[PDB]
Amino acid sequence: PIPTAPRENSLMFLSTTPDDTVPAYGNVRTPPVNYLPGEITDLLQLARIPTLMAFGRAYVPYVAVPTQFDDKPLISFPITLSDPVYQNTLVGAISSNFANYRGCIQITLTFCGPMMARGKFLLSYSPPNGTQPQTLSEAMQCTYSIWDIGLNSSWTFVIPYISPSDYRETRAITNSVYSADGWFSLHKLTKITLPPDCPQSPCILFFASAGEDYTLRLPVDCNPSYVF
Amino acid sequence: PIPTAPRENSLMFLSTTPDDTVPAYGNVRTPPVNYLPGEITDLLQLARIPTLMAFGRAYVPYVAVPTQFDDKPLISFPITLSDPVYQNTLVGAISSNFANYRGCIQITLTFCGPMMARGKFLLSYSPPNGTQPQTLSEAMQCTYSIWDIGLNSSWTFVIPYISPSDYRETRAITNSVYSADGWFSLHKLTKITLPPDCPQSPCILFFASAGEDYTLRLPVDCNPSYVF
Amino acid sequence: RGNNGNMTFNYYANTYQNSVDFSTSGILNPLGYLK
Amino acid sequence: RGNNGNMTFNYYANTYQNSVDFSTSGILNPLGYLK
Amino acid sequence: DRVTTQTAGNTAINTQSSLGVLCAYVEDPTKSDPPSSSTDQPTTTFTAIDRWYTGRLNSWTKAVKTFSFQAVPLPGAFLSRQGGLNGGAFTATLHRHFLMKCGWQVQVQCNLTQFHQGALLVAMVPETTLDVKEQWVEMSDDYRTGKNMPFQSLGTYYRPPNWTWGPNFINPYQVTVFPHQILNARTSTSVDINVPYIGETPTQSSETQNSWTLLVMVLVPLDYKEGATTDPEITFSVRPTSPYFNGLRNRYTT
Amino acid sequence: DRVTTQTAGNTAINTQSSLGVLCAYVEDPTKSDPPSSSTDQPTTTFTAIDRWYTGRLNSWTKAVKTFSFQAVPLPGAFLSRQGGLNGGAFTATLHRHFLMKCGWQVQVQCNLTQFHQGALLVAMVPETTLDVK
Amino acid sequence: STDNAETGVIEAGNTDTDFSGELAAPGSNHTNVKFLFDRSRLLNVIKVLEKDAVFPRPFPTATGTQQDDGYFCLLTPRPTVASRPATRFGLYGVLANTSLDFNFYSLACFTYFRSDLEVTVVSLEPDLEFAVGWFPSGSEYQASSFVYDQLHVPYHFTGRTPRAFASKGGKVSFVLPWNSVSSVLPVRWGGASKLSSATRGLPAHADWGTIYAFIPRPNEKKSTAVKHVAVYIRYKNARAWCPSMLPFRSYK
Amino acid sequence: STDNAETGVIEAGNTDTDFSGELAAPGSNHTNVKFLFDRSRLLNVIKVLEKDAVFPRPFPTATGTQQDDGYFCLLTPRPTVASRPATRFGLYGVLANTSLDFNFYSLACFTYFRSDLEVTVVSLEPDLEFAVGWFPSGSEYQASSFVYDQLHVPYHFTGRTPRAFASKGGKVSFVLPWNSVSSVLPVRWGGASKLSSATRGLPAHADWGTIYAFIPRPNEKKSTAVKHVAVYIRYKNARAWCPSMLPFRSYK
Repeated sequence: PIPTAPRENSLMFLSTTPDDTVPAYGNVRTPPVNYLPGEITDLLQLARIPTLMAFGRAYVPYVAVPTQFDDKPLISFPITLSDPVYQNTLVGAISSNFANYRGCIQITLTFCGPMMARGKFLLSYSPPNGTQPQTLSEAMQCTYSIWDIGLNSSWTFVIPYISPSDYRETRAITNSVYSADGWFSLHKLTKITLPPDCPQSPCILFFASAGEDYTLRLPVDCNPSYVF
Repeated sequence: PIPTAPRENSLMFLSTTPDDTVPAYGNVRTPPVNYLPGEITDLLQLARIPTLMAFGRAYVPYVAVPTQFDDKPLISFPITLSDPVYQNTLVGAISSNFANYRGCIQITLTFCGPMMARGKFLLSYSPPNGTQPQTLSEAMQCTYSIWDIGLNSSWTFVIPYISPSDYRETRAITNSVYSADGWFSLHKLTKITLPPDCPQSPCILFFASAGEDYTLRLPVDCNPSYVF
Repeated sequence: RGNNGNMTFNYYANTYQNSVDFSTSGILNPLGYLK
Repeated sequence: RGNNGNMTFNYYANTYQNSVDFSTSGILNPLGYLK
Repeated sequence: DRVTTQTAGNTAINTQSSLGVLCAYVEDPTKSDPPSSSTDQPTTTFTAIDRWYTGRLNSWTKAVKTFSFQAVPLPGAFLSRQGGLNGGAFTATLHRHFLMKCGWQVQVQCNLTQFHQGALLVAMVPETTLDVKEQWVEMSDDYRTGKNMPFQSLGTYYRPPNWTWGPNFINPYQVTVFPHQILNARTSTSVDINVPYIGETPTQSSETQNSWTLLVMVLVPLDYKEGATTDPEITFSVRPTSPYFNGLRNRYTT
Repeated sequence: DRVTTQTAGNTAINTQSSLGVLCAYVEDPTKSDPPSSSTDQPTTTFTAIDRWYTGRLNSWTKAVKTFSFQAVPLPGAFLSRQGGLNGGAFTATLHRHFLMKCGWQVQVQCNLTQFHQGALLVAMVPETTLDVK
Repeated sequence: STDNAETGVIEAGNTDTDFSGELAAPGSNHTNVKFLFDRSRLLNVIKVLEKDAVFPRPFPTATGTQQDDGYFCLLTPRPTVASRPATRFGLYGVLANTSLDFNFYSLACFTYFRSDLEVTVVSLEPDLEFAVGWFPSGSEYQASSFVYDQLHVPYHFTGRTPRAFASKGGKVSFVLPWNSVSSVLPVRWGGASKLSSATRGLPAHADWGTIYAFIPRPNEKKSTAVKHVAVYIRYKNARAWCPSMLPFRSYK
Repeated sequence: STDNAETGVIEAGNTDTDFSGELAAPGSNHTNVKFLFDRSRLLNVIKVLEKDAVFPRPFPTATGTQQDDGYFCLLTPRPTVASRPATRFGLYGVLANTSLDFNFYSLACFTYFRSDLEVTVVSLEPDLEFAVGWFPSGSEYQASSFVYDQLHVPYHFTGRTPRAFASKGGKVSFVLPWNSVSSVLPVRWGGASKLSSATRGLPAHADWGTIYAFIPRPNEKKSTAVKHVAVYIRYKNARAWCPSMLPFRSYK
């Protein structure tokens, strides 16, 4: 007999022990699954797949561009992965089941107007300031890129990972700088020039994918509110 | 199954077991701390930093030197690390959280009079006698050093480790020879000669550091009286 | 290897502990190719 | 090594038991230098 | 010897009673690295900010008691222009960057005479809130205990507790654990301290951080026979060593 | 082809109808030397000013006649903020320095359509006083 | 950068694609399918058999049928109802026992799934000595009793399948293989399990089996107070195929 | 010996520097930071959840807010109040739960600190079968309940975070990593965690997380007597930076 000393946490069920348990019904040969393609190894393979965002004008995956508009962002949503423009993206839904993120959010646009439409947009990203930038001059002073409408119908804006910490909180409980990372804003630089007999107010279809250096950490309990 | 025999102290929480416990939330990569300088490895790195003593004349880090004084020590405090002249030194505060000390207490002075002041002081240390030595003749017969006031404005008196035991108690509960190690006393040998138009009663600013062979042993529970 | 911190010793065999398929005799790839 | 009397055997890995930093790719020194 | 001139950019400051520069915690605290928490290219040092910035500090009189201190935040004195300390192009770079990471290099000048006595404790103190709510702040029992440090009010739901302690206390007897030099009236007219960047993160916000606070504390009160120069003026010179500005945006508005 | 993006600092401007950059008088007009009339160390380019500054200009209508021009001084439009042209840290560096020596690089955007006609002459004109009343 | 989303493939870019930046160093790998699903979660709370059961009769069940409900846990992350597989998930005649794995479907962004199942059965009653039976996928519950010394002992004390006996206040934990005849579990399914009169989207044998808890005393020692027990499951060596959707988070 | 203290550096001398003597042989090394902090001590006494909680609302909290107090232990040596980080430490409307590590700050002569935390939860009640939850730094408590067989079971029985179940009369002990987003813990702090309307000296996420103890029975089995539990913490692999002060021992 080997003298052992069992610890204080004996006979304890911890739900996430990194360890196996006793086989009750072993020696079972499963049917092979070598016929199935598309095996997922990591869930960041699917956060990198761009999915539609949602925008309150009945929520809408796109943004219509009105022919007369002020010196405001045409759409502007905060860089917080708990914001409802991210609830039904595979980035913001997989990230809502974790506790940290690290890396670049990627916003892809798709101009869904006619082919005869031209126009330029200023895609800006502001780090968290005291006040959200609204003027085209204030959005010019941030991280921006001008997208020309032409033969190619997309522009993948990559939101930089600007953070005081190596990880950021993926849920703004208390709305601090460790969870809210500023604002993305779409201004129209030059107005959209259409010929006669073309539809007014074209639509920019938004996407939200993960960058190639996007990372998630600390799996948390789910929100079961989808099933209610 | 391995036959073990668990001992009499099974399922016991001992607060200072030299042993680990079960990881609940392992595989966590912390942010690196290679950017921070000044890493403390041992707390005797900080006991060797000289900090101010305190002297009852509203307690005062220094000792004023009156122009007429008797054949007494100008200040004299016992060599006991629980004495209130040591409560707010980093020696006497770190040592109050242990149970033994071994090595040399170091008293540094700093003459904070004018540059025109001269004078000599007799810095004496008595081993524990039946009666504390008061006369300059009695302080001369002990361990002493004469400090001349001049261009250099300090004198680091190193109190020797004279002890019947290899360790000494750092708290005089019962005031024995294993805890109280005699007296340090500052006499003025020759009076301070000032020119006209110089301030009377200059000040000797005291310090208390640890020697290079100072050692502490047996960590004890704190005194929580600072928070009351 | 999953949520398994054991690096030392597996008591049961791989056919008892796990369930292996029968035979019929880092780098994360894309899930769609443009050809 | 801290308050650790174990010299023989660590059951869990160093990444499970401890928490190691990530990479970005006796003699007690003084805490202040006079230069 | 004791005569050193420290050139930094277009600025050279002199002392003829130099005690040697107290380098903090390392040999060269100017050696610094870019932060690992920011992927953008940082703004390193340039010759318009690689210089000394000289501000005044309040005069030291006979009425100033023992342990009565006076605190200068870094870079908090560049924002509020404490003591006429206009930061020039350093503050102009700091209001436009979200994070900032630098060590400092200070020199506090205070010329006494051979007929004066007294001592000042010029120290660089990490992570204190001594600028938060006289010419000199008095060492009361609230400062010694941290009892008066800023706090969130618990509201009317809670019984308001007897606040008795805070970790941003000042033990006035242990201020020589910091990178310090004593400005004795009989040894020197100025002291030099060089500190590196420290912080809880590899870089900290420009508008909020107080990773270093310059602390000038009276250890021995000023005394002189009358006819001598009354109330000598304390001044300080601050040089940022290796700044790594990050997060360029518009100038800071509240 | 005609699709070029010109990155400068944190600024990238795009065109899909590029005619090629008209370099003036030399192959690389960006190659420049420090002035010989100043003994101090000059302030060369840094990444906060090595960028494009976009300002508006007044609209072009049918009522605008032939040879009717519109002038933008350099660096005079950075001082007065002509057309909303805030110069950022370039104007902030320019107000603090007595002398300044740079070449420029301009791009004037004006999108017409295939049903429009007309022509603009965008030119860099040396040493004129066309901003003065 | 200039792209076309109508391609159907968009490359995941970084900061250095358009702007001046760099790659973030990859910190963790917690999105690993074999790691992220390898943790216990509450599947179902079933009741403890004090006598032999009558397994619930198939749908549609008419009134007056004396059967035993809320006793069997059909081990699936899919919606179950009345210890049988469901397609719609419902909540609140007889109140039917419904279960759904809330943690699974919020991260079941895939179509097919296969793992070994680690079942842990935790008592929800003070100091209960219970016993857990199990019978595989496509098998059925043995429902009668045999008399041992004038004591009706049910046939779910014996069998060639696992019966795990707990101590008083102890727990039960054992890992189960992928025992189903299907190669993988359909998280989403579009077919039918029969040629005639079948329900669409309802797989026949997508489960690791069925468990039930019982009290290890004969039927004469049946009490009156109903005893409940909780079922925790862990997916060991989880593999996922064919990327798919996550449920619609509403905006109201 | 002849020195200058205005230098700021004073060399630690021995008996042989001025007098005739020698060096004492170095006996121990108990002032080692990794050793001296690697021992358990009582952090806080919190109460045990018998139902689902409502986490305390942020400061300032007004009257009439139905929340649940004294239930959550914010794992920090810094002063906490009402399970939230504080700057001032207070003691004695609702009496707010304050905690401070008395053993830490009497030896926290440094500015920054980082360790792995070993939490031990000891019951202060006779023969208690409790259960300890934990959620990381910068995370939040999940506060609702789900009905399993007409029994409200709270959502702090499940999750992807540790829930350690004790035996009846047993204890709970597990080590936690440095999970915070900060590189080190500020023992003393001078900054603010927000740009606008923030408190000076109050770090946002300087903790190893928050624990809470709960009874592993549903909300209908809620008792009346309030059950207390004690929280012991040990700093594993403790590292300290930037020497600083120790608190003012008064002379009265």
